[PDB]
Amino acid sequence: SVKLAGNSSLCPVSGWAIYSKDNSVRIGSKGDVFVIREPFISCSPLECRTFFLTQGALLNDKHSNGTIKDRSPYRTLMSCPIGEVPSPYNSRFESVAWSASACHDGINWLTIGISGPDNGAVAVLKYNGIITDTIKSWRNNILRTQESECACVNGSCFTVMTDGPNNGQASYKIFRIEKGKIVKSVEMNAPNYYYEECSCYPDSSEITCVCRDNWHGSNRPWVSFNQNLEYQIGYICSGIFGDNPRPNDKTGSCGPVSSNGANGVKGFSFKYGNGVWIGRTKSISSRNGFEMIWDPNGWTGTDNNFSIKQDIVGINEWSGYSGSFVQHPELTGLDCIRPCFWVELIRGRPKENTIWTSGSSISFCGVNSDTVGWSWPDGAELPFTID
Amino acid sequence: SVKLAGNSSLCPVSGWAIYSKDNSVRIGSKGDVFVIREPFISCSPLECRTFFLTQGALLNDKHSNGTIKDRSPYRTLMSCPIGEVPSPYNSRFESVAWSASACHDGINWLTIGISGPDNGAVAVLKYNGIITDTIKSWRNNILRTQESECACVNGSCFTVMTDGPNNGQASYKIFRIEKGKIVKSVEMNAPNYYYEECSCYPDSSEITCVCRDNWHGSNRPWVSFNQNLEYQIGYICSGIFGDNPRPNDKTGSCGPVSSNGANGVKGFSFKYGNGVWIGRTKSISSRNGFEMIWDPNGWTGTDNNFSIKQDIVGINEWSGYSGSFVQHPELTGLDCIRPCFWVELIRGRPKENTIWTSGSSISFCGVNSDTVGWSWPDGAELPFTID
Amino acid sequence: SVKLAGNSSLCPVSGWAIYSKDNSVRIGSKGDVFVIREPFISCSPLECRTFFLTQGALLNDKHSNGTIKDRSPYRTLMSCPIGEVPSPYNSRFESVAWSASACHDGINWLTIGISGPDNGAVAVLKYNGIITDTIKSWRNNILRTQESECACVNGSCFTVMTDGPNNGQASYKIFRIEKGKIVKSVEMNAPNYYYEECSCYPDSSEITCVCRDNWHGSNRPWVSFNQNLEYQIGYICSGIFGDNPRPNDKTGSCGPVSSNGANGVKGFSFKYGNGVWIGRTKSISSRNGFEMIWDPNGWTGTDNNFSIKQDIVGINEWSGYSGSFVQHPELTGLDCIRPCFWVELIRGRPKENTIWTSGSSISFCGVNSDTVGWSWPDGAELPFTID
Amino acid sequence: SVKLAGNSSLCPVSGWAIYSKDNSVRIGSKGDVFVIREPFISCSPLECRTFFLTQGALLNDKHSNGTIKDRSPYRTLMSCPIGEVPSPYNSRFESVAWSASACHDGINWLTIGISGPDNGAVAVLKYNGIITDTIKSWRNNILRTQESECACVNGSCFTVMTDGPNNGQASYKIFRIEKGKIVKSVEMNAPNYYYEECSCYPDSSEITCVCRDNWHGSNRPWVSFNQNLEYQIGYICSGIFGDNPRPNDKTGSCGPVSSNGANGVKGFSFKYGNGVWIGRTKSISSRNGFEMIWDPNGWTGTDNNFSIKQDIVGINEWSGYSGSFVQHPELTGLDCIRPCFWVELIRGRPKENTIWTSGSSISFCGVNSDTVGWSWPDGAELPFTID
Ligand SMILES: *[C@@H]1O[C@H](CO[C@@H]2O[C@@H](C)[C@@H](O)[C@@H](O)[C@@H]2O)[C@@H](O[C@@H]2O[C@H](CO)[C@@H](O[C@@H]3O[C@H](CO)[C@@H](O)[C@H](O)[C@@H]3O)[C@H](O)[C@H]2NC(C)=O)[C@H](O)[C@H]1NC(C)=O
Ligand SMILES: *[C@@H]1O[C@H](CO)[C@@H](O[C@@H]2O[C@H](CO)[C@@H](O)[C@H](O)[C@H]2NC(C)=O)[C@H](O)[C@H]1NC(C)=O
Ligand SMILES: CCC(CC)O[C@@H]1C=C(C(=O)O)C[C@H](N)[C@H]1NC(C)=O
Ligand SMILES: CCC(CC)O[C@@H]1C=C(C(=O)O)C[C@H](N)[C@H]1NC(C)=O
Ligand SMILES: CCC(CC)O[C@@H]1C=C(C(=O)O)C[C@H](N)[C@H]1NC(C)=O
Ligand SMILES: CCC(CC)O[C@@H]1C=C(C(=O)O)C[C@H](N)[C@H]1NC(C)=O
Ligand SMILES: *[C@@H]1O[C@H](CO)[C@@H](O)[C@H](O)[C@H]1NC(C)=O
Ligand SMILES: *[C@@H]1O[C@H](CO)[C@@H](O)[C@H](O)[C@H]1NC(C)=O
Ligand SMILES: *[C@@H]1O[C@H](CO)[C@@H](O)[C@H](O)[C@H]1NC(C)=O
Ligand SMILES: *[C@@H]1O[C@H](CO)[C@@H](O)[C@H](O)[C@H]1NC(C)=O
Ligand SMILES: *[C@@H]1O[C@H](CO)[C@@H](O)[C@H](O)[C@H]1NC(C)=O
Ligand SMILES: *[C@@H]1O[C@H](CO)[C@@H](O)[C@H](O)[C@H]1NC(C)=O
Ligand SMILES: *[C@@H]1O[C@H](CO)[C@@H](O)[C@H](O)[C@H]1NC(C)=O
Ligand SMILES: *[C@@H]1O[C@H](CO)[C@@H](O)[C@H](O)[C@H]1NC(C)=O
Ligand SMILES: [Ca+2]
Ligand SMILES: [Ca+2]
Ligand SMILES: [Ca+2]
Ligand SMILES: [Ca+2]
Ligand SMILES: [Ca+2]
Ligand SMILES: [Ca+2]
Ligand SMILES: [Ca+2]
Ligand SMILES: [Ca+2]
Repeated sequence: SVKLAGNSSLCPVSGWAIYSKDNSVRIGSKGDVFVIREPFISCSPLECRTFFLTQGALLNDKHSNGTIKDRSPYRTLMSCPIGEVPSPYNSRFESVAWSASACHDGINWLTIGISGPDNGAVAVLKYNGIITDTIKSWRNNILRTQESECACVNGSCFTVMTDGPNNGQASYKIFRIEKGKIVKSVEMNAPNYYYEECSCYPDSSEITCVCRDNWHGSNRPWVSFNQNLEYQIGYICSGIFGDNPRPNDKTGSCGPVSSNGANGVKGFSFKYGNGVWIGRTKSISSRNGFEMIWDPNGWTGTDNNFSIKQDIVGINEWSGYSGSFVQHPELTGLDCIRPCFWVELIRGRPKENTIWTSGSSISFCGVNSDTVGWSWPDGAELPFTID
Repeated sequence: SVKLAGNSSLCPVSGWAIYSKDNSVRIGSKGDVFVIREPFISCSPLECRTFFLTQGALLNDKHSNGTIKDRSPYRTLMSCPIGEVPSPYNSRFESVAWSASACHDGINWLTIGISGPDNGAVAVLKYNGIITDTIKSWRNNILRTQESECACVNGSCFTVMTDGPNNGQASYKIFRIEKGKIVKSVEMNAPNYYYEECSCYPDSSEITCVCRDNWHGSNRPWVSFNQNLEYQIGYICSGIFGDNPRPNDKTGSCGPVSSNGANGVKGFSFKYGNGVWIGRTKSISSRNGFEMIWDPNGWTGTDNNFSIKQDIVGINEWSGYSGSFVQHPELTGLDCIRPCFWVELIRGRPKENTIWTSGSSISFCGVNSDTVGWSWPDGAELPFTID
Repeated sequence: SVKLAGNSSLCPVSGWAIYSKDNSVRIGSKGDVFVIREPFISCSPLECRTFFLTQGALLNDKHSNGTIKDRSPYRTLMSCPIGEVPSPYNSRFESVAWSASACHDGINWLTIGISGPDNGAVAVLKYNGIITDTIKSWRNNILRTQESECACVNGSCFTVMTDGPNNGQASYKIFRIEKGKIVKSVEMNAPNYYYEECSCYPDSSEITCVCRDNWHGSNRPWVSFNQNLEYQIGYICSGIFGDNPRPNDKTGSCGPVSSNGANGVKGFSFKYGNGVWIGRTKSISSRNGFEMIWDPNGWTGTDNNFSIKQDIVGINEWSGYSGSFVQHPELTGLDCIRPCFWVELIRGRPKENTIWTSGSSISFCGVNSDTVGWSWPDGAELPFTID
Repeated sequence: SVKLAGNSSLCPVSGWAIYSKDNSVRIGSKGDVFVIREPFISCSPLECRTFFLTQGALLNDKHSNGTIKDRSPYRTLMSCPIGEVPSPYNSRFESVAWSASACHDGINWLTIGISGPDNGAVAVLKYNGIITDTIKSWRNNILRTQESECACVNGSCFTVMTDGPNNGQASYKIFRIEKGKIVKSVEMNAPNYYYEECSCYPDSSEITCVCRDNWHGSNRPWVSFNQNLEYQIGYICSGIFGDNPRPNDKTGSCGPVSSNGANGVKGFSFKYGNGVWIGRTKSISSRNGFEMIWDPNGWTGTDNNFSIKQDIVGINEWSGYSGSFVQHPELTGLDCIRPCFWVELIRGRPKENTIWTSGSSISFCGVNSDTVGWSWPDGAELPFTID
């Protein structure tokens, strides 16, 4: 057992190969599958796992009612092997949680589970399933974290948490965690910026996060930092806007794009010098479709020109949250950190006539060999028996 | 593989961080979940498991009828990983049992399962799943034990069993067990005391148990002993009465408090010199709510003053049994024995209009970092389809 | 990994401690549990397992219809951990089989599964799941074997199979198997005797089997042999008759007792010099009740006097097959081979108004510490939804 | 952990002993069993697994509707232990796929999953569950592969893929794969031949495949090749025609037999010098029955004389696909590669009046000990509740 190094670069990729699809909603029409949202994938040096927030209820049972609601004492962070449906019979218990993160440092799993009331929530940190630290809300307004993997470099793992308003300026903290103990945190000086639900990855010993501006930005904010939590900030400049909702593509900005800026969706992007791989919905107004776009000057340039598009989910199909995950050299035998991504395919409320809301998932890994666009959608036929 | 030392002291703690929640009754509305009661948690040097007594039946199935009944030949002691629902598809069989204890000595699991008739019950002891001893009823009146983990120090494990009436003086025995063999037993000289369902923990090579007085005490009796089973006895002095039912808080006693003293509920407390952490129900009269209370002179002092109260379950929510469990240094890497506790959230009879009685659970570990009070209730909507 | 020695004596025992109960039928009212019959228990140097013949169907589903039928192409030998319900989600596949045996030599599992037509069935032998030998019917009349564990001594495993009429003289062969290969077999000279469904155990390097005389004996036949398959034969002499059906207890015989001799039930007994532990039904005419009797001169003496009786299942409750299993010193750390037993608790046809027949199980291990008689019955309320 | 040598010859065999049967459709009537088709078996040096293509849906649930359809975005390659039903609670996820292959090289599993559109499908190759390559459609017309195990020799694994029309000349490529990376590929010069759904096995360091001619052959084509992918081609000469449909047996041909030659079924055969073991349907016109036939000159001779026939599934029972699988010496301890085979038992559309199509399986291993013919059919009673 050895710490992941996290010191190689991101592998450059030409397209995305499908890695997993779980068909959870399809299978939960009959089988015992958790009602879930906020899924994400994270890997150890030996296997990849799907992490997700349960509702403490199964699909197609009465306790699925009301599950549009984000935060309750019943929600738990749990994990199963990638591509398997999340069921009480295959799922490992991680933490009591209505907001979460997790990541493996090479030696053990770190899990971060936020529960408690909206005015003073507490994140419980676990290393190898043992409680190792806690951190309490510091603005008393829904302490919340990534809903995707935290990032590890040389035995330290890093995450971002936000506390405060979700329709205005909030507070954003970056954390360095070692064996599940917070060893350093910094509060970001970021006036007129808004960060939430960061998708963070390691690249050459430093962390880059792409996040959700729920306040006033239809492009995505980014923060990058070193092991000492010295950070830089910015927004993705590309006029290929990454949030949902958003405007039609036009000239972008290196600040927040106010047009259609309020509200948002968790997502991700990968930086490659001045270029960017952008994952986004296909709809500008709802969580429908998904596509990957390579924009070779999109990190720093404001034009709406891009070089490559790869379809993932079709425009008339439900999508949802998306996030980054990596596969480190210790897992693959490669010489670079491999970028991958997952998409949550949300079914039910508020868009469909059900009592419940739940998602399934798809994921892909970046390759340089041949790939193809298609649509891999959820596939479930709603409503269900219980509706 | 090495014996747990058990020679460090209990970690002083300032608050309780939430560790697990299984949502078993919400899930068993559709999934295949055992009807259970009397769960408890116990840990090895590698993992924590939930142990429970099934009723040989699944929730929402006709065999769950009459599960108010305590003792039958169908009841079995099983276990699963902490925070998962108890299902036949994830559950390890331990013993045939309608009363039980279990604990791991660092090398293997000890399990204690009592079955057979009320007038001649037999505890079957197993080590690593092999039967290694038996002990038979010596008062022919419901031989019964902790319904929580036994306690181990340096290769020896310890438990308490009771035999006799449950509305008067009974007989209380203390056992030393090594590799599943009873190596010593003593009968307590405790006239006017009553002890059952003891919650016992190791602390500086010695055992402390905090039990239930079902005869005439609304404070909790305690017994502590060394490896030779030389023991001392008393009741918790605090005016913050620990049993349910009980009177409102007032001046306490260092012997049994007869007011509201008949009947009771399994519980626990942790001793820290002259102070005490008390877990108890929030209602004085029924199994509702739960809270933890730090009384810095409550072990030996009789006033009803205390310094910390942390909410766990809201007063209008169903409560039940509670018990201690520890995490040893061999598991955590800490220099002290970490105290944790679980709470059984009972649903169904006699308080609700169902044909069945079954419980879910929640657990908490002691920490010194920030924590928050809240309510983490069972969450199921009764009645169920079978009712 | 080392061969079981099989050279110590059977442990002398004063009574029987309950080891397992699975509540299969109760649990299969809702959950996914196999329809099964002919269960049995067998242990490796590390765990004990329940082996059973499925009907290729689950309880409370329509394909359970007609499962009174013994032999079909759908029946499979499968195994799960002891005390767990046999479910498609916890059961390991062993062999296609409508008659079976299994046993662990200390290194790997041997399994023996008979399938094919009644006029030319074939036993498929597997060692660690790999086909290692076959043997075909030699009388073309339902080749059949123990329906309980084979017995191992110093790397060789032994079993008995029968072929021919079930209401008359048939043929009986004994086999020595090494790494799943038959290395020697002999056909017994046993005129006027009948052997099937043998319960065989090792004791001081030799094998003793107690079997079912379906032709004309209400006491049990026995055959014992050394590693060379040199054998001795006889019937249990005790007037405490062991089969079902049988007469009421009277003077026994060392030959087959013809009174109520026809038909039978698989059973077991353990020899201790001139004495015998007899397991049997409590009813003389149907498979109801179960009891363990120590008769100190019952192996060779014909009187109906015994010294000890221990109730297991009460007279008005369904029972069924029973068999021996052992726990070798390599598993327990004892200096003797420990005797144990299981009882199948048959539910459904032909005695009850259902479409199906299935069993659950209980088992016990022999001890010298205190024990108690009771009744641990199946517990299921028939008929079921499907009926 | 060591690479499978693959340098020994195939074990000559005299008959087929039954190895597994899952009863999946019978079990799926109540249990949580995937709708599947195109199952196959493949073994490592430690265990044998069944691989299968799910339809992303369970039996007896509405999502099973329309599962006659071959290719969708929901279909996934998963695996479970041989003889267990494929359930989401015992199934390992492998790949997103509507056509697949898998094999173990002695160190890790290679999996090949083709998904995406008919005009541009991509095979995703994984080694130990990590994506290691991709190959994309080169004729834009349903890239498709074996639906059975690939074959490995000394650390290289080999498969066959087809792209083009399924009613005319297509293009056929052979691949060498090492640690999941394509290291060589060749396109076959095979005018007037057609190959798909190849059953390929190793034998004396070389690969033999027997395939399906869907264009104009009612005998089966074959291709054999060495590690450098230098190949030879031919059709099986026997007048015992192996495809389905086919004409009645008569004088065969060493090229494609046009009579009844369009259409087909996946199958297999084993070469032993100039002789062949042929598995085929018993019906000449639909997928009914199964039998094995040893024709000692059938590889190269055109007569319809043969010497052994062993019944496997009766002529009035549904059969389907069949394929080879091997057990290497590293798994068995033998001095030769053991031949085995599986048969897919298809139920539902198009032959039965259901909304769904799904398969169970049986499997057999070659032996030289005694064996028997019989029928081991699927056994389910259609229609189901969902129909
Ligand atoms: C899905 O859930 C909604 C919301 O219900 C609320 O949350 C649930 C999980 C439960 O804890 C409910 O107890 C809780 O009400 C269900 O709508 C609700 O239905 C109930 C009874 O069917 C309504 O009860 C009424 O309440 C009013 C007071 O406002 C009384 O005057 C009435 O006499 C009656 O008691 C309840 O009002 C209603 N809640 C809302 C917000 O409309 C809904 O039925 C459920 N759907 C299914 C399929 O279960
Ligand atoms: C199987 O699928 C068919 C085709 O989609 C279903 O039939 C359709 O049902 C929808 C829902 O009401 C109707 O709007 C269409 O008129 C139907 N089309 C046809 C051709 O019938 C059918 O209900 C499905 N069966 C199940 C069990 O889901
Ligand atoms: C707390 C504010 C935040 C942004 C609006 O709400 C999130 C939005 C969500 C959404 O936009 O789908 C779902 C998240 N589960 C929720 N997070 C929490 C912690 O409740
Ligand atoms: C036997 C007396 C005892 C105290 C009154 O009953 C206990 C009370 C219980 C209770 O108060 O909820 C549940 C326990 N399962 C039961 N124990 C047994 C062995 O049945
Ligand atoms: C084959 C004769 C034998 C004795 C009558 O039948 C057995 C009796 C049985 C019984 O008495 O319950 C059930 C067994 N499963 C059956 N064995 C076989 C192989 O079918
Ligand atoms: C694509 C042509 C091919 C031959 C007609 O179809 C196959 C026939 C099938 C069949 O004859 O049963 C089922 C296979 N799953 C299908 N393969 C794919 C990739 O769809
Ligand atoms: C990265 O870290 C590894 C492990 O410490 C080290 O061997 C190597 O020299 C470092 N950097 C690169 C880019 O290879
Ligand atoms: C990684 O951390 C270890 C332990 O703190 C330290 O010795 C080492 O210098 C670190 N490596 C780098 C490249 O910072
Ligand atoms: C605890 O016991 C261990 C036994 O290995 C011993 O080494 C040590 O002296 C003791 N520790 C404390 C904290 O007293
Ligand atoms: C249900 O339980 C009651 C006792 O509460 C019992 O006496 C009654 O007979 C039971 N009903 C069934 C159907 O088992
Ligand atoms: C613990 O037990 C061992 C073996 O019985 C003994 O040698 C040792 O002295 C004990 N340690 C203490 C601290 O009592
Ligand atoms: C059971 O099988 C019998 C015999 O085939 C049949 O006649 C009967 O209707 C079936 N019953 C049920 C409930 O399926
Ligand atoms: C055990 O078996 C081996 C043969 O494998 C033999 O050499 C050895 O002597 C045997 N022991 C006895 C006591 O028979
Ligand atoms: C097997 O492959 C290894 C590594 O390529 C090589 O050393 C060896 O010569 C090969 N064996 C044969 C028989 O070709
Ligand atoms: Ca926004
Ligand atoms: Ca651009
Ligand atoms: Ca009391
Ligand atoms: Ca006080
Ligand atoms: Ca008889
Ligand atoms: Ca006698
Ligand atoms: Ca053809
Ligand atoms: Ca021929």
